[PDB]
Amino acid sequence: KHKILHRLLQDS
Amino acid sequence: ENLYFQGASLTEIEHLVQSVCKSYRETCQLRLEDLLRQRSNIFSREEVTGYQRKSMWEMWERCAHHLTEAIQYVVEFAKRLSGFMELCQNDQIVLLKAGAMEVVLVRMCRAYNADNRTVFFEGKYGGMELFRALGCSELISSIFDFSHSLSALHFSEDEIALYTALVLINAHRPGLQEKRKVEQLQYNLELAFHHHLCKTHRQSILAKLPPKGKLRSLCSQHVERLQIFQHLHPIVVQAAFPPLYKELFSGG
Ligand SMILES: CCS(=O)(=O)c1ccc([C@@H](NC(=O)Cc2ccccc2)C(=O)Nc2ccc(C(O)(C(F)(F)F)C(F)(F)F)cc2)cc1
Ligand code: NA
Repeated sequence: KHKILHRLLQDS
Repeated sequence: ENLYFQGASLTEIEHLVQSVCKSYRETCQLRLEDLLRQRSNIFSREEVTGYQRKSMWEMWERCAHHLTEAIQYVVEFAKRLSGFMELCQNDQIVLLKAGAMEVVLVRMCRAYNADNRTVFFEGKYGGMELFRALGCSELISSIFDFSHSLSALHFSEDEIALYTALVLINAHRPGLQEKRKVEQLQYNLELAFHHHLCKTHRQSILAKLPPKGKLRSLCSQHVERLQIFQHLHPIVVQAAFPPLYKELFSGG
């Protein structure tokens, strides 16, 4: 259930 | 939300060419000059044999890590692309899930030397025989053929920037909630790419670009071969494949 994209997208 | 979600003037399209080229330059991962200079650094017969002697699972893990590193640069490219961060999160994820690997496959032609059919991998150039331990010869040969065909176009860095922005912003991807917003952004990016080709007298490449079905076939083959490998070494995938790679290609 890995969800990394959300993290990369929100990391500013 | 963004100027490029509506009709853009010629001056706005000129600004877009510059913005896309800048976004690409800042996220290209490796410099073209660095890849070209390293063409003479080729794996020896001894080094090729060593890669061939690696286990199937250790070679899959190394390639999944290298692909994930390339994908991370594509996610940054997407974030820097005019309009992308103004799309909803559902759509940003739909576009990256469908398009990040396609962009890496296009970018890979920069690292492919058509003169001796080699690719830059782990510090030197090697032929498709370097990857024999993976047990997916058809997929590797298909990726090398694709890189060979793109190499024959002699793309400039600005052409790759504009072509990859379009590979990513595809309003036909299933699952987009704001399809009309993506359609307009895609239209403006198409105008930017075609404007650049017109200005540089390179419109002749348009009929030579690969059909969308070609990139789709490559991505489909990659997911199919990963499924075969995962059935053989399930714990290698669970324990040692990168989480981002599993999110994109094996449903998490
Ligand atoms: C894609 C962006 S760019 O053109 O800037 C760019 C090209 C090549 C690499 C290359 N850098 C490494 O190896 C990392 C490094 C370098 C030096 C020492 C140790 C480590 C790289 O990652 N190659 C590479 C080739 C081929 C593959 C396949 O997975 C595929 F399927 F894509 F072709 C493989 F199957 F052939 F393995 C997977 C990966 C990185 C970036
Ligand atoms: Na090339």
